[PDB]
Amino acid sequence: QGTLIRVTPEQPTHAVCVLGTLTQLDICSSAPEDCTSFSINASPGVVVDIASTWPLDPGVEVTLTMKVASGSTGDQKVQISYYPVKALLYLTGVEISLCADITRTGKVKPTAVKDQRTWTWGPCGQGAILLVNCDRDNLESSAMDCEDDEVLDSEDLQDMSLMTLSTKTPKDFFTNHTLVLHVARSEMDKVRVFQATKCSVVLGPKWPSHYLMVPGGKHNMDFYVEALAFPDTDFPGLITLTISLLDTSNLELPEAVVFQDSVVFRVAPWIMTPNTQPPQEVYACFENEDFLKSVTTLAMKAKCKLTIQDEMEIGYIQAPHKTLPVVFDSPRKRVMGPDFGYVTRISGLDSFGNLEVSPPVTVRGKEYPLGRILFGDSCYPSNDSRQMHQALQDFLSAQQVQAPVKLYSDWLSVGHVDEFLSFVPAPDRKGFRLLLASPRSCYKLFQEQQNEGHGEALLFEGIKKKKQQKIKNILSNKTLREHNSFVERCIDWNRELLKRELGLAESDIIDIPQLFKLKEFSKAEAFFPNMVNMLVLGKHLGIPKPFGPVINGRCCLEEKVCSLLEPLGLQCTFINDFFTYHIGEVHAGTNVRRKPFSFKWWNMVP
Amino acid sequence: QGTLIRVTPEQPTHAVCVLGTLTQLDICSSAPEDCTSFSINASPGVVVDIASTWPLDPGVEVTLTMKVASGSTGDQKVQISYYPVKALLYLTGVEISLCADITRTGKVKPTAVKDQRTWTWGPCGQGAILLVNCDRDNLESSAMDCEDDEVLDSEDLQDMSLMTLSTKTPKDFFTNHTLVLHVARSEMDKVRVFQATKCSVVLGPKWPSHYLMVPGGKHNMDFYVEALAFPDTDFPGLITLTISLLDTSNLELPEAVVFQDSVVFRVAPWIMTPNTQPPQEVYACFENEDFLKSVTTLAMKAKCKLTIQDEMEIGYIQAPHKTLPVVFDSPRKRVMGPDFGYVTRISGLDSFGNLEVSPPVTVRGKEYPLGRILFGDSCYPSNDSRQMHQALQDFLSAQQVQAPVKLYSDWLSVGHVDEFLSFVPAPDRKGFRLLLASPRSCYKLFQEQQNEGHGEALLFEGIKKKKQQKIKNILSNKTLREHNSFVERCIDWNRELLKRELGLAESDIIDIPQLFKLKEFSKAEAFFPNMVNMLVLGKHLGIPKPFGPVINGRCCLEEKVCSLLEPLGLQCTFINDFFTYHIGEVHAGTNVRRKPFSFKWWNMVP
Ligand SMILES: CCn1c(-c2nc3cc(C(=O)N4CCC[C@@H](N)C4)cc(OC)c3n2C)cc2cccnc21
Ligand SMILES: CCn1c(-c2nc3cc(C(=O)N4CCC[C@@H](N)C4)cc(OC)c3n2C)cc2cccnc21
Ligand SMILES: [Ca+2]
Ligand SMILES: [Ca+2]
Ligand SMILES: [Ca+2]
Ligand SMILES: [Ca+2]
Ligand SMILES: [Ca+2]
Ligand SMILES: [Ca+2]
Ligand SMILES: [Ca+2]
Ligand SMILES: [Ca+2]
Repeated sequence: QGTLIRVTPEQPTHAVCVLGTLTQLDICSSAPEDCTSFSINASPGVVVDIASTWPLDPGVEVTLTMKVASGSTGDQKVQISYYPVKALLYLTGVEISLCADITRTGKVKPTAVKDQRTWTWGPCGQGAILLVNCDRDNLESSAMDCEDDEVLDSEDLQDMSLMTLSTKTPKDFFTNHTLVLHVARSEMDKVRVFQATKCSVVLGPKWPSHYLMVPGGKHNMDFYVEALAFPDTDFPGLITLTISLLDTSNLELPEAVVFQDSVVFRVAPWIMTPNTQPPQEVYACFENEDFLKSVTTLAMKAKCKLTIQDEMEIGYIQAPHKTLPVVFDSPRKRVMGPDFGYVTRISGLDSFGNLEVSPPVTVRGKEYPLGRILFGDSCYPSNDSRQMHQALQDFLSAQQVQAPVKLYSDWLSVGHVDEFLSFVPAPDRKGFRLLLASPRSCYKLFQEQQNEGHGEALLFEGIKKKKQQKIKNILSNKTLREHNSFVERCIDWNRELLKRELGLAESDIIDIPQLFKLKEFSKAEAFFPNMVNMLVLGKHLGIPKPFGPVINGRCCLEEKVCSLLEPLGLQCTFINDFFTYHIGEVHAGTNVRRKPFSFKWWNMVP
Repeated sequence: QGTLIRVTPEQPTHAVCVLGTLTQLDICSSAPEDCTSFSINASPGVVVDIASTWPLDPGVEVTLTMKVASGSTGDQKVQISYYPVKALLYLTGVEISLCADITRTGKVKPTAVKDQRTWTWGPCGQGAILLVNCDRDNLESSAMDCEDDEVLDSEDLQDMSLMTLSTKTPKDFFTNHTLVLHVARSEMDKVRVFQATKCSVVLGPKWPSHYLMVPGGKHNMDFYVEALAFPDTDFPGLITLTISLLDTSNLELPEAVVFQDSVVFRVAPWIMTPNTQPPQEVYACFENEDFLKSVTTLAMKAKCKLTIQDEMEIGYIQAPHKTLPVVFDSPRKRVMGPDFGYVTRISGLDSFGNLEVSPPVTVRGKEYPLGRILFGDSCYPSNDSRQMHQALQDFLSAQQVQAPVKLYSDWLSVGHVDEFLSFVPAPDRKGFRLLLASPRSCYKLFQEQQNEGHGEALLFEGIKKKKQQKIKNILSNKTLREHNSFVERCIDWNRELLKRELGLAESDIIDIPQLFKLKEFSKAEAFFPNMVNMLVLGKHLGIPKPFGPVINGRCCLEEKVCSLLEPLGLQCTFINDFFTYHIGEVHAGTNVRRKPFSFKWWNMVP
C-alpha cells in the first residue's frame, strides 16, 4: 500500500498515483552534493505532510496525498528546489478499487481498512463468502453447473458471489497502462470467474490470468465468481483474486507493476442438520402400503411436505446472498436440480447411517452452535477391526464448523451409529434429550411385569412368521442375559464419551428399552425392531412398533416408551413396518430435509 | 476420564478402578421399586462424596475416590443397602499412567491436568516434541536411521523421544486383563515406537497396535519414539499414541474396554538460519587456489572452523533433549552422518539460491523470533512467467514457524533472490541491516567521479580477458541507463514489499552500488560481479571484488561499499575470484553452517 518516487533535477519525473495509497518522496538520493537545504511547493490537488526550509537530512519524511482522480495525464505538479536547481514531478491521480462482500451483509463493499486482505472468523472478522456451484438450475443441462465454462440461466447468478471493479482515471490514461486480473496457479482449479456485460470467462482452470478491457474515465465493471471444489485435505478453502496495474509505456521493455489489490474468498463448507431442527420435507420410496398411510398422517400432522435414503445425507451450504440444500452421497445417481446441491467424496462404516450430528451444545467453554458430527469407529485398530474411510473422515474435519467426534460402533453387526443413539426435541433445559438404547431398561420392565403376574405374556404376537417368546423364559435365559450385559457395557462406554465431548449431564439422557442378539463373529443385531432409531419430525415421533408382549390391552414396551417421551410433549406414532428385509440387509426407506441453522457458520471461531 | 458403575442386589458387582479417574455410582436403576431410601458404607480405602439417609432421587450424585492401588483383587468393598436388601460392590484400585515430556523441559512428566491430550503452542502450552530421525549415527549403515526397524547404536537414542508406562496393580490382576498400545492408522507411517529392555519394535508402519507384556505389581516400562516424516501438505505434524486397558474375563465374549490414556507428540519442523546468526562451520569445494587462501584467512579471523553448495540449504531441527543440523537439498547424493540430518521434497526457481531467510523481526504486532523465509516469484502467472514448484512452497509453509514471503525475482536471468538482497549484522537499532542492490547508488558515484575529473578511469582493469570501459562513455550510454532504470524499478517494488512484510523503515536499508545488463528474453545479469551477494561470517564480510575503475590508488566501488559497511563495524575483505564460469552457469562454491536460535520454536504462537 505504498510507493516511493525518486525525483532528479536533470530529468523530469512522471508518476502514477492510486487514490488510497500512501506516497513518499525521495529527494535526497539525487540531490546536488553542494546543496544543504530544500523546499517544496505543489498544486492545490496535491497535499504535502512533511515531518521554514528543511535541512535535507535523510531522516525527513515527505508524504504526499492527492484529493481526487486526475482529469488529464499529469495535471498535478510538484516542484522540488535545491539550495538553486529545481526538480519536477508530474503526477496523475487514478482510482483502482476492487470490491466484494467482505462485510458478509449481502451488499458489495470496497477495500474496510481492517480487513488487510486476510480472512478472519467471527462477528468482528472480515472476508467474502463463496459457494460451491454444485446444483443444477438449468433444467435442460444434465450435468453440474460448475462442470462447464458458461452461464446459461439468469437464475444461476444468485448462486455466484459478486465482485466489482470501479475505476476513475483520465481518458488517455489507458494507452500506455493496462489492468490484469489473476489468481494463484494452485487455486485456479477451484474457482471460475465471469465478466458481466451476457457473461464470459476471464479466470478459471488453465487460465490463471487475463487482460482487462476497460475505458478511461469513470467506469465500473461487474464480475461473478463461482467455486468448483469443497474444502478438503488438499484445499483449506481460501481463494485470493488479484488486480494489477501495469506500465507499458516502454515498447521494448517488459511490463512493470505499479499497483496491486486483492480480495479473499472463503469456500462455504457442508453443514449437517440435527433432528431438533424443523423438517422442510419428507422423502419416501411394492410393500408397506399401509405404512405409507401412517407416514402421510404424521407429515400432515406435523405440517410437513411429503414427496415420494440411508445411503445419503441431506445437508446445506449458505452465503449472505444464497442458501440451498446439498446432498452428500455415500460411496457405498445424483439428484441435481434447482437449489439442490450434490457432493461426493469400501467398508461398511462408510455408509451415512453411521453419520449423524448433535444439537447445538457448549462443551467446557468451547461453543458449538452448529452441533458436532458423530460417526463410529473401533476402539483400537486390529486385523479384525473396521473403520470409516480416512478420506471421508478428512472431509468432515475439513468442514471445520462441526467438530467430528469418533464413537465406538464396531461392536454392532451393521456398525452404524444411528442404531444405538438418537436425539429428540425437549421443552426444557438444553431443549433436547439424548436417546440411548438400554438393555437394563428393557430387562427391568420384563422383570417388573413378571412380578406383576403377567410373566406368561408371549412376544412376537400377531406376526405372520415369528416364534412366540414368554417373558418368564426370556428372563430365565442365561445366554441372552450375558450378551445384553456386554452390549450395555458398549453403550455405557459411548455414554461417557458423549457426556464428555458434548458436555452432557445424566439429566439430559433418556434410556430406551432395547436388547440385542449376538450373531456370527460376535456381532450384534437388534432382537426386536430398534426403537431408538426413528423418524423425528418435530414434536411428532415415528418410532418403529416393537411388537412387544401384550399386557392388559396395550404393548408394555410402547407404554414405557410413551411414559418417557410423552412428558416431553412428544406424540408417539408406532409404525407397523418401519424396516424391511432383503434377500440379508435390513433397511429403512425414510429420509428428511430440515431447515438450516439461523446461526451463520462464518460467525463461530473454530 | 470417567466410569459409571451400576450395582444390583440380585448379583454382586465387580469393578476395576484406575487411580486418577472420577467414578460415579448408579444405584437407582436397579433399586427395589418398593424402596424409597438408601444408605452406603464402604472400606477405609474407598472415599464417598455424595451430594442422614438419602431419598434415592435420580438427581443425587454418588462419587467414589480410592486412596491407593490394590494389593489384592477386590480388596476394597462397597455395601449399598436399600430401604431391607443389600447390594455389593468389589473394587480393585490400579495405576495406569502414560508419561512423556509434555512440559518441554527434557524430563518425563506424567499425565498435567491442563494438557487434556491437546497440543498447544506457546510458553503456557503443553505437548511433547518429536524429532524426525533423518540423520545417520551408525557409521556402518549407509541408509537413513528411520528407513529400517531397529536400533543399532546407543548414540541413536539421544535423537528419540522418551515415553514411560508406569503401572501399580495386584499380581493376579493381569490373568484376566490386558494392555495394548496403539496409534491411528493414518499416523502409523510417520512414527515408529521401540520398547526398551535391547530394543524391539512395537508400533510403526503396517503395525498400528500391539499387545503389551507387563507383570503385576509395581512395574514401569520405557518406550523410545521416532518420527519418519516432516510436516507437509498431507501431514500437519501431530502424532497421538494411546494405551488401552481391556477386560478379558469372558472367554467367549470379545475384549471390552475399561480405560484409555493418550499422549500427543508434535513433529519438529525444519528451520533456517539468517546471516545474523554466528557461523559454526564454513564449507568449500582446480581453480582459485589463491582464493582458498583469502577464504581461510577470513574464517581464521572470524574464529570459525573451515572444511573442504548453492543447491542446498543447511537448516536444523531441535527438541528439549537433542538439537542437530539438517540439510535441505534442492531437487535441481545425501550427506548423512552423526548429528547431520537430510530431507528432500523442475524450474530454475527451485534452486535454494532463491531461498533465504530474514533476521528476527516484529511486523505490526505479530512477532517473528525465528525470522521469515523469503523466496522469489513472478508478479502474476503468465505463459512466459516462472515460479517455485508448489510442492516446495507447501513444505515451507507447513513448517509454520517461519512465515514465507513471496518476492519478485522473475525479472532476473537466474531468478534467485540472493542476487539482489542480503542481510548483515548491525551494532544498533534492530541489530541488522538489509542490503539491496541499487543502480542509482552506482550511477551517482560514477557521475560524481566524472565531475571529480577522473572520468577517464577504465573499468575491467587488470583482467585477463575483458574490455576496458570508461566512466565517461558508460554514463553516456543511453541503452544501459534505461535498463538500469528498469531494474531499479523492480528492486524498488521488492523494497516496499520487504518494508511491509518485515516491518522495516528506510533507516534499516542500505543501498549497494550495482548495475545490470539485459540479456535475451529481456532477462537480467550483473554487469560486474554482484557485490550484494556475499559470504557473511559475523563481523567479517567476504564481498566479491568488483574490479571497478581505479581512482587514486584504490577502487572507488570498494571505497563506497566500505564507507557504508565500516561504520557498522564490518571488516571488508574483497575476493579475487568469488564466482566462476562453466562451459553457461555462474556459481559460487561457498556454504555456511550457523548456530541455531536460542529461542525455542515451540514457544511462538503462529
Ligand atoms: C424390523 C427388523 N427387525 C429387527 C431389526 N431392526 C433393526 C434396525 C436396525 C437399524 O437401526 N438400522 C438398520 C441398518 C441401517 C441403520 N442405519 C439403521 C438395524 C438392525 O440390525 C441390522 C435391525 N434389526 C435386526 C429386529 C427384529 C426382530 C423381529 C422382527 N424384525 C426385526
Ligand atoms: C564474476 C561473474 N561476473 C558477473 C556476475 N556475478 C554474478 C553473481 C550472480 C549471483 O549472485 N549468483 C549466481 C547464480 C546463483 C545465485 N545464487 C547467486 C549471478 C550472476 O548472473 C547470473 C552474476 N554475474 C553475471 C558479472 C561479471 C562481469 C565481469 C566478470 N565477471 C562477472
Ligand atoms: Ca456453468
Ligand atoms: Ca447454480
Ligand atoms: Ca440456485
Ligand atoms: Ca445418518
Ligand atoms: Ca533405525
Ligand atoms: Ca539418529
Ligand atoms: Ca544423533
Ligand atoms: Ca540461499
